[PDB]
Amino acid sequence: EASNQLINHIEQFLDTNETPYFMKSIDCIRAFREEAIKFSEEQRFNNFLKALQEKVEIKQLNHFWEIVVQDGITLITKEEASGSSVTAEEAKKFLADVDDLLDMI
Amino acid sequence: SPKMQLVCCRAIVKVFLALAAKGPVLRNCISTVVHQGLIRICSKPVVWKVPTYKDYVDLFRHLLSSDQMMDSILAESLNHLLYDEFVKSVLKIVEKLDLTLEIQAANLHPAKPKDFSAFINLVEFCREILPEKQAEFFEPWVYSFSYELILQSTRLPLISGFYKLLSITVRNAKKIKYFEGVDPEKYSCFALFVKFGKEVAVKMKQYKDELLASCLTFLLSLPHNIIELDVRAYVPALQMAFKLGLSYTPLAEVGLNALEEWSIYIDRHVMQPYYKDILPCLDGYLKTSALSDE
Amino acid sequence: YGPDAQVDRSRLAAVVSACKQLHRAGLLHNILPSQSTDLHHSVGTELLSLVYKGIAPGQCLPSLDLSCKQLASGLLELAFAFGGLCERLVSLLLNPAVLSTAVIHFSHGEYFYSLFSETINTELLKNLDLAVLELMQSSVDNTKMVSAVLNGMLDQSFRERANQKHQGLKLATTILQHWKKCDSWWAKDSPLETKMAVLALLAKILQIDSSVSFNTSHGSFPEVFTTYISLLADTKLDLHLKGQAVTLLPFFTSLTGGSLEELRRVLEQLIVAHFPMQSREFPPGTPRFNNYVDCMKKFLDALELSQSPMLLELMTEVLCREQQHVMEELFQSSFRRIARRGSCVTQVGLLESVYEMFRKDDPRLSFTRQSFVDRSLLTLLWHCSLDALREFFSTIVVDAIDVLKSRFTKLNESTFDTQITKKMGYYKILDVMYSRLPKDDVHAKESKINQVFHGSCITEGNELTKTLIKLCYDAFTENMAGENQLLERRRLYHCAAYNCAISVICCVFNELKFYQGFLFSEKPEKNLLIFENLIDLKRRYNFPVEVEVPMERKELEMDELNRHECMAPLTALVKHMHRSLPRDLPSWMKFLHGKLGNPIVPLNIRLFLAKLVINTEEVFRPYAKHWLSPLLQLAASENNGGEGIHYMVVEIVATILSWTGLATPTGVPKDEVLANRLLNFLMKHVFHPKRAVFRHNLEIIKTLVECWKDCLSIPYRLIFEKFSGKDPNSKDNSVGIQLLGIVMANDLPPYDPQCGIQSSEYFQALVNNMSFVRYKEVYAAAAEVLGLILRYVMERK
DNA sequence: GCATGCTCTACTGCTTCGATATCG
DNA sequence: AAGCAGTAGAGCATGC
Repeated sequence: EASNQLINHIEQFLDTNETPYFMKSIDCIRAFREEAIKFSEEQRFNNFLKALQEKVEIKQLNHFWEIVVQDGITLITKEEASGSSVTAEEAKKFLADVDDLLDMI
Repeated sequence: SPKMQLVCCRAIVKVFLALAAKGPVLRNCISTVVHQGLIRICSKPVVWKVPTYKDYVDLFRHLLSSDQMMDSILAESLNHLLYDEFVKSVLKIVEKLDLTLEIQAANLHPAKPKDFSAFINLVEFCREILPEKQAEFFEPWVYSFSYELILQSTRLPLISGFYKLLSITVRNAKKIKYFEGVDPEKYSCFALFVKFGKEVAVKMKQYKDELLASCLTFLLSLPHNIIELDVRAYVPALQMAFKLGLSYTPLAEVGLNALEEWSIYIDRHVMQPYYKDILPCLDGYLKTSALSDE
Repeated sequence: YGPDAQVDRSRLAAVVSACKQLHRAGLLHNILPSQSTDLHHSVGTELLSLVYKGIAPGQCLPSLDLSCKQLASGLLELAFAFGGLCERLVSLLLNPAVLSTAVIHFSHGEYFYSLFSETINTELLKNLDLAVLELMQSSVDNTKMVSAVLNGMLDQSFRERANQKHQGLKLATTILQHWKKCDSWWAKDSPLETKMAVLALLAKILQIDSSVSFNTSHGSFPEVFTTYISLLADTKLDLHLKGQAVTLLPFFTSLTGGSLEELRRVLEQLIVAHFPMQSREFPPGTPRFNNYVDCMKKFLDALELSQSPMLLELMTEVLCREQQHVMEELFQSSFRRIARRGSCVTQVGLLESVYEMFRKDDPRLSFTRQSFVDRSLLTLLWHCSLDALREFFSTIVVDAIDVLKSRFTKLNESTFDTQITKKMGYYKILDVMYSRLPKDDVHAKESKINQVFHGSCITEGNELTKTLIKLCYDAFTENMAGENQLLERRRLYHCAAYNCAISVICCVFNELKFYQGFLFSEKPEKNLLIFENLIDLKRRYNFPVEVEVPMERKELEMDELNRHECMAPLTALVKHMHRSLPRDLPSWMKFLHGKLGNPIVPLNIRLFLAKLVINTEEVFRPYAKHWLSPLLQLAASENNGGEGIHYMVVEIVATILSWTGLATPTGVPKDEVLANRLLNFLMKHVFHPKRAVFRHNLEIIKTLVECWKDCLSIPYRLIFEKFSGKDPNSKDNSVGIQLLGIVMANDLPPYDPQCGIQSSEYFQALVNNMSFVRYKEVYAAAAEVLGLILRYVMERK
């Protein structure tokens, strides 16, 4: 519910093409990432990563997409499951009569 | 509406009484609130729709005489403070407005034509705020107020606004029996009025209509013991007030009040050879016959 | 000090005036010489100590008389006239001695400065540099008192600028030279009152000084600039307190970049870190909404007082971010006060700065990019002076027409939306520029018509108007059949194109009927239309008789159809064509007549054209014979948008009843059966329980029968059914009695025998209401109707 | 936050009746 | 303590 409303807030943040709003939104999606690690909701995690990926790949937002591939915002890395001890390898292996008047004057 | 103006006034009294207990750090900010409000209500048009000074008179009347009907439930020591802030704001407004006559009194005109309207709004406002509740509050104010008004009136002679304020202060001084023993302040204010009466009496001979009525009203507001020493100089002002009173009824009122005060308090033999010309101009008022003047 | 000191307080004033006259003669020192050691005067410091120590009890609270204060000011002027005494007076001002009246505290130096304040300030301005140095030496010790004294000195030296204008700049320079001595004020973990005292001190300095806040020179600039930046960029302050560091941002929106980039940076951080999340979502009345509104008001004050692109761009971004911001009239008033300021160069800076907001790429939304022009730039262009509007025009001609000639991309909806929005915005800009420019510098041989071609030219000046009129006409006369992506955005684009066509034709064409060639010409055999492309043919319009909010005025009353953003310029052109140049109907009316009088046209077009005829009826009042059949057709028609006697039918029948004596519907039988159906419809739907509406309907029907009265069949069967209710507890028989009073009011008979009621039964159900003695409006109104009828039947036997 | 009627509710007066206390 | 006629004003709608 409030996750939905703040995802609308994040979409409004990507709606705004200013300078500090991008970092505000990447802080919000980092916060959503941390609380998705600590709420055991990996279905919704893959769902929102696909949501942002398909939204900003049917849209452009080239600068934020550059900071996505420059910081790292990607699908879950573990085993597409509820836990492992795995590094950022999955990030690295996934995304590396008018005619008359026209002269009658 | 009425009975909401009472609520607004209880609100303002509660604010002033709240910050009047906060020491003299905020007791200073009663003064600038009363001052800013007085400047605000004294810059209206001169007499949905626009209000004038006549509507704020009950506000400033309840402010200076109805702490008793308010504080005695609010869970004279504030009446006195608000009276002092009113008189301070009056002579502070007087010593700051620009009242200067420009050759456009042939056709003299105000250099500040907005400050002049503010001053005359202040005069007709203050004509009905000061005469109430004078029985102790004006008595330390008499000398300073009259002295400042006389010095402002000497350099602005043809004003018609300083004689009205001077008539107010000398009527308030007579209401509290200020000139009785005639205290170095009482004799100084006495001799000040003795000299200024003769100065206004000589300079009013050039004046024509409301300058003339203002100087006449000021001279006939003077006490008896200031007139009792120079009765022959003030008697023609009484004849001129009884003559101008046929068309201006307030001037007939101040003439009748002057004559009833003179005939009671001034001596019977200095008054005796002057009834031969004071009384014959009363015959214009006794011309009623109730025919078509029904 | 007391109530009887008048024989012993009269002599101190005398020796005070005596010693003042000695000091004027230049020999106060010779009579009263220094019995003290080096520089203090043994009499002067005794006087200062007397005045200072005699306002406090060492004896409850000495309340000053009116002359006690004036004697104290005289004693104080004498003490300062004896010489020296700046250091002891400053150390008396910064003294943490505490008093009490009866418990409240109020420090001794503060009360002393509050009482006198002006002799003290005149002294402290008389010996300046030692006062400021010894006063800012003790800034940490008593930070409230040094701020109070410096503020008093600074605004007292402001008021004396009519003679001592050199003193204020000296005091400002010396109070800036020691700005390191107040760096403990605008620090972290400082109380808010010292942070606000810095802002007040800076406000007074920047009021009295000029070349401190806007140069990169003079030395003191970095120390004030980091103070200002760190005060308005912090977190520990509050939003409405930080709003009071915005009212002196006028002094800083003139300095050239490098640092102006830093000022934009701290302002944008303040916006993204303190203002609501893009949609004014703070509920109105909470402590968040309050601080937001009072900060934005001071922000708009700063923008309107120091007009700059760095503030206009920022306030236009926050204005044009959502659908409607809270303070719309404030933003519009601030922009209207921005435009009309003289200085014909600095307006074009604002115009180019706010045009670049929607010209460039920076992709946000459709409404965001169109609101940059709509809520801000049109307001600027509609009030900027006429000379500053040709420079902006000449700057935008080439790129405008280069966008207007492009083709869209219907594969991808997003850039399609952006192209629609940009083309509509360009049509709006061209609309206003063609509106408020005279005809010579747009149509004769001038620099603007030269600047669409290369350099100048020799042509008579019609090389812009034609390529724009063809573009406008190809815009507002498109035709979709399978095209279904964005109907709303493209419909608004059609309306903007049509309005730009209006505003271009009302300027350069004046002769006879060049209006007709583009504004009122469709091609249904080629499907090249106008009004179907203008009006939304799907929306349900209401037309309510009664309203919650009254006075929906702009001027023409905006209801729902009257804010179509094409109705007001259409009424403008139609009122224009009446005073530029019977014969039955011109083609600019014959097109509307063929559009209005058909039940095969959509309904919203008929209601739109009807409201146009309503809003300008001084132009159809000459041709009222032709323009009364379709209006009456719409009034007495079947579908009108409401199930009663609504405002549209009230409006049509009121205008037509004004057209009496010019066209009565007694000529043709079509208008006669329309008038009869109109009367039966009005007499059926009268009631509407709000009694003023009931009386209004009755006055409508009465004025209708009084005006026409001839080609009408009174529906006597309906009136019989209206009063024939046999129920002695209902006011339902009052309606038939009122209609009967209406029809008896003019001349007309009761009971024409054609209605199958058999007059005995009719009149018996009429007179039977006399027995219904519960409400006066039944039996007494029935009695008065029977009296009128009986006078009638006696009158004509 | 005012002015004007209109309806209709609630009360009074009169009168009957019945329940209770009292007396030859 | 209830019927029964008579009235007066309380409370409310309404006013564009």
